Amino acid sequence: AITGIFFGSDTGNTENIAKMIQKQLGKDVADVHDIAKSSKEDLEAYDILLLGIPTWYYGEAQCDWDDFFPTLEEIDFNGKLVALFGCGDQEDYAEYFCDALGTIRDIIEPRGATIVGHWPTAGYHFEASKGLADDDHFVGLAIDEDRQPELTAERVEKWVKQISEELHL
Ligand SMILES: Cc1cc2nc3c(=O)[nH]c(=O)nc-3n(C[C@H](O)[C@H](O)[C@H](O)COP(=O)(O)O)c2cc1C
Ligand SMILES: [Ca+2]
Repeated sequence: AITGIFFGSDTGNTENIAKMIQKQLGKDVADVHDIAKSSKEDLEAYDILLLGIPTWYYGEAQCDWDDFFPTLEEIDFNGKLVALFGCGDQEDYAEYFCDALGTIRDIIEPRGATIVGHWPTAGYHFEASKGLADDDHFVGLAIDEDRQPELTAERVEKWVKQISEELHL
Protein backbone atom coordinates (compact mmCIF):
# COMPACT_ATOMS: atom_id res chain seq x y z
CA ALA A 1 0.00 0.00 0.00
CA ILE A 2 3.19 2.04 -0.18
CA THR A 3 2.50 2.55 -3.91
CA GLY A 4 -0.68 3.70 -5.64
CA ILE A 5 -1.03 2.74 -9.30
CA PHE A 6 -3.46 5.04 -11.12
CA PHE A 7 -4.26 4.19 -14.73
CA GLY A 8 -6.44 5.43 -17.51
CA SER A 9 -7.32 2.97 -20.25
CA ASP A 10 -9.71 3.10 -23.15
CA THR A 11 -9.20 -0.19 -25.05
CA GLY A 12 -7.65 -2.03 -22.10
CA ASN A 13 -3.92 -1.87 -22.77
CA THR A 14 -2.76 0.48 -20.06
CA GLU A 15 -5.14 -1.26 -17.65
CA ASN A 16 -3.24 -4.50 -18.26
CA ILE A 17 0.20 -2.89 -17.88
CA ALA A 18 -0.91 -1.49 -14.51
CA LYS A 19 -1.91 -4.98 -13.49
CA MET A 20 1.30 -6.63 -14.66
CA ILE A 21 3.14 -3.94 -12.74
CA GLN A 22 1.26 -4.52 -9.47
CA LYS A 23 1.85 -8.25 -9.86
CA GLN A 24 5.57 -7.67 -10.11
CA LEU A 25 5.66 -5.32 -7.10
CA GLY A 26 3.13 -7.47 -5.26
CA LYS A 27 -0.16 -6.62 -3.56
CA ASP A 28 0.94 -5.45 -0.09
CA VAL A 29 3.35 -3.18 -1.98
CA ALA A 30 0.94 -1.45 -4.39
CA ASP A 31 -2.79 -1.05 -5.15
CA VAL A 32 -4.07 -0.33 -8.68
CA HIS A 33 -6.85 2.11 -9.63
CA ASP A 34 -8.90 3.24 -12.58
CA ILE A 35 -8.34 7.03 -12.49
CA ALA A 36 -11.89 7.37 -13.76
CA LYS A 37 -13.27 5.93 -10.52
CA SER A 38 -10.63 7.72 -8.45
CA SER A 39 -10.61 10.92 -6.42
CA LYS A 40 -8.13 13.58 -5.26
CA GLU A 41 -8.10 11.95 -1.85
CA ASP A 42 -7.41 8.60 -3.51
CA LEU A 43 -4.30 10.05 -5.16
CA GLU A 44 -2.97 12.22 -2.29
CA ALA A 45 -3.24 9.03 -0.26
CA TYR A 46 -0.04 7.38 -1.48
CA ASP A 47 3.54 8.55 -1.20
CA ILE A 48 4.89 6.54 -4.10
CA LEU A 49 2.63 6.96 -7.16
CA LEU A 50 2.74 5.18 -10.52
CA LEU A 51 0.72 6.98 -13.15
CA GLY A 52 -0.25 5.23 -16.35
CA ILE A 53 -1.41 7.17 -19.38
CA PRO A 54 -1.87 6.09 -23.03
CA THR A 55 -1.79 8.76 -25.74
CA TRP A 56 -4.92 9.23 -27.81
CA TYR A 57 -6.01 11.08 -30.93
CA TYR A 58 -2.90 12.95 -31.90
CA GLY A 59 -0.95 13.75 -28.71
CA GLU A 60 -4.09 14.15 -26.56
CA ALA A 61 -4.53 12.45 -23.21
CA GLN A 62 -6.78 9.47 -22.53
CA CYS A 63 -10.05 11.18 -21.68
CA ASP A 64 -10.51 9.69 -18.23
CA TRP A 65 -7.16 11.32 -17.52
CA ASP A 66 -7.81 14.46 -19.51
CA ASP A 67 -10.87 15.09 -17.44
CA PHE A 68 -9.11 14.44 -14.14
CA PHE A 69 -6.18 16.75 -14.85
CA PRO A 70 -7.78 19.72 -13.05
CA THR A 71 -7.98 17.67 -9.87
CA LEU A 72 -4.47 16.53 -10.69
CA GLU A 73 -3.20 20.15 -10.64
CA GLU A 74 -4.70 20.68 -7.14
CA ILE A 75 -2.46 18.03 -5.64
CA ASP A 76 0.82 19.08 -4.04
CA PHE A 77 3.29 16.45 -5.21
CA ASN A 78 6.04 17.93 -3.09
CA GLY A 79 7.25 15.13 -0.89
CA LYS A 80 6.15 12.48 -3.38
CA LEU A 81 8.00 10.07 -5.66
CA VAL A 82 6.34 9.34 -9.01
CA ALA A 83 7.05 7.11 -12.01
CA LEU A 84 5.16 7.15 -15.31
CA PHE A 85 4.07 4.53 -17.78
CA GLY A 86 1.68 4.48 -20.68
CA CYS A 87 0.92 2.94 -24.03
CA GLY A 88 1.41 4.26 -27.53
CA ASP A 89 1.60 3.35 -31.19
CA GLN A 90 4.97 4.21 -32.71
CA GLU A 91 4.07 3.24 -36.31
CA ASP A 92 0.63 4.83 -37.02
CA TYR A 93 1.08 7.69 -34.55
CA ALA A 94 4.89 7.78 -34.59
CA GLU A 95 4.74 11.51 -34.49
CA TYR A 96 3.01 11.66 -31.08
CA PHE A 97 4.42 8.47 -29.57
CA CYS A 98 3.53 8.62 -25.89
CA ASP A 99 3.18 12.42 -25.73
CA ALA A 100 0.68 11.96 -22.90
CA LEU A 101 3.55 10.89 -20.57
CA GLY A 102 5.00 14.33 -21.20
CA THR A 103 1.75 16.19 -20.57
CA ILE A 104 1.26 14.49 -17.21
CA ARG A 105 4.93 15.32 -16.39
CA ASP A 106 4.46 19.03 -16.95
CA ILE A 107 1.22 18.90 -14.99
CA ILE A 108 3.00 17.51 -11.93
CA GLU A 109 6.72 18.39 -12.01
CA PRO A 110 6.34 22.04 -10.95
CA ARG A 111 4.07 20.60 -8.28
CA GLY A 112 7.08 19.07 -6.60
CA ALA A 113 6.81 15.55 -7.94
CA THR A 114 10.12 13.73 -7.71
CA ILE A 115 9.91 11.67 -10.91
CA VAL A 116 11.57 8.30 -11.30
CA GLY A 117 11.73 5.72 -14.11
CA HIS A 118 13.13 7.31 -17.28
CA TRP A 119 13.29 4.64 -19.95
CA PRO A 120 15.76 4.38 -22.88
CA THR A 121 14.23 5.16 -26.21
CA ALA A 122 16.39 2.37 -27.63
CA GLY A 123 14.39 -0.22 -29.49
CA TYR A 124 11.46 2.06 -30.34
CA HIS A 125 11.11 3.83 -33.67
CA PHE A 126 8.80 6.79 -33.40
CA GLU A 127 9.07 10.04 -35.41
CA ALA A 128 8.48 12.36 -32.48
CA SER A 129 7.58 12.35 -28.80
CA LYS A 130 6.79 14.91 -26.16
CA GLY A 131 7.32 12.44 -23.35
CA LEU A 132 11.13 12.47 -23.46
CA ALA A 133 13.32 13.22 -20.42
CA ASP A 134 16.38 13.67 -22.62
CA ASP A 135 16.41 12.80 -26.31
CA ASP A 136 17.60 9.29 -25.59
CA HIS A 137 15.05 8.43 -22.90
CA PHE A 138 11.29 8.79 -22.51
CA VAL A 139 10.27 10.31 -19.17
CA GLY A 140 8.53 7.04 -18.30
CA LEU A 141 7.76 3.49 -19.55
CA ALA A 142 6.43 3.54 -23.07
CA ILE A 143 4.57 0.37 -24.00
CA ASP A 144 3.47 -0.36 -27.53
CA GLU A 145 0.99 -3.22 -27.43
CA ASP A 146 -0.10 -2.36 -30.94
CA ARG A 147 3.28 -2.92 -32.65
CA GLN A 148 5.69 -4.48 -30.13
CA PRO A 149 3.62 -6.66 -27.77
CA GLU A 150 6.39 -9.24 -27.84
CA LEU A 151 8.60 -6.75 -25.98
CA THR A 152 5.99 -5.84 -23.39
CA ALA A 153 6.85 -8.54 -20.83
CA GLU A 154 10.55 -7.74 -20.53
CA ARG A 155 9.99 -3.98 -20.75
CA VAL A 156 7.85 -4.14 -17.64
CA GLU A 157 9.99 -6.72 -15.85
CA LYS A 158 13.08 -4.58 -16.33
CA TRP A 159 11.41 -1.21 -15.87
CA VAL A 160 9.82 -2.26 -12.60
CA LYS A 161 13.22 -3.58 -11.42
CA GLN A 162 14.65 -0.21 -12.34
CA ILE A 163 12.03 1.73 -10.39
CA SER A 164 12.11 -0.58 -7.38
CA GLU A 165 15.73 0.47 -7.05
CA GLU A 166 15.31 4.16 -7.70
CA LEU A 167 12.61 4.10 -5.06
CA HIS A 168 14.56 1.61 -2.89
CA LEU A 169 12.91 -1.40 -1.18
C1 LIG B 1 -7.44 6.78 -33.45
C2 LIG B 1 -6.30 6.47 -32.54
C3 LIG B 1 -5.45 7.51 -32.13
C4 LIG B 1 -4.31 7.26 -31.32
N1 LIG B 1 -3.35 8.22 -31.18
C5 LIG B 1 -2.20 7.92 -30.58
C6 LIG B 1 -1.18 8.98 -30.30
O1 LIG B 1 -1.35 10.19 -30.64
N2 LIG B 1 -0.07 8.56 -29.60
C7 LIG B 1 0.29 7.23 -29.40
O2 LIG B 1 1.45 6.96 -29.15
N3 LIG B 1 -0.68 6.27 -29.54
C8 LIG B 1 -1.86 6.59 -30.12
N4 LIG B 1 -2.87 5.65 -30.25
C9 LIG B 1 -2.64 4.26 -29.82
C10 LIG B 1 -2.97 4.05 -28.35
O3 LIG B 1 -2.47 4.90 -27.32
C11 LIG B 1 -2.70 2.63 -27.99
O4 LIG B 1 -3.61 1.81 -28.72
C12 LIG B 1 -2.78 2.28 -26.51
O5 LIG B 1 -2.35 0.92 -26.32
C13 LIG B 1 -4.22 2.38 -26.03
O6 LIG B 1 -4.24 2.11 -24.61
P1 LIG B 1 -5.49 2.01 -23.93
O7 LIG B 1 -6.01 0.70 -24.29
O8 LIG B 1 -5.02 1.83 -22.51
O9 LIG B 1 -6.27 3.25 -24.14
C14 LIG B 1 -4.09 5.94 -30.85
C15 LIG B 1 -4.99 4.90 -31.19
C16 LIG B 1 -6.06 5.14 -32.03
C17 LIG B 1 -6.88 3.94 -32.31
CA1 LIG C 1 5.49 -5.62 -34.96
